[PDB]
Amino acid sequence: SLATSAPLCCTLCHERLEDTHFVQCPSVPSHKFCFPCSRQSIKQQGASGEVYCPSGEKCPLVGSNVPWAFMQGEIATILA
Amino acid sequence: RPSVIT
Ligand SMILES: [Zn+2]
Ligand SMILES: [Zn+2]
Ligand SMILES: [Zn+2]
Repeated sequence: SLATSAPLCCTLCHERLEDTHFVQCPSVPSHKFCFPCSRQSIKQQGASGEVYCPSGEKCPLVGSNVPWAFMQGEIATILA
Repeated sequence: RPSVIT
């Protein structure tokens, strides 16, 4: 077993999130967001039509040149 | 992509 992995921290609020369900930016390993911070990003970005990386840096989908966006099902899980 | 939710 394991008591805990090495510490990993929310990019925006600095809270520990290793070994939890959190949002991992596909193309930037250090971009990690807890669900509370992600909820804020979804609400603030939602009016544009798409929700991109909560860092605001429009990080790409891996292998592509366009920013990755949340899926509807992920928004549902995060807002639950 | 896989889900962004870990
Ligand atoms: Zn062990
Ligand atoms: Zn956070
Ligand atoms: Zn990112």
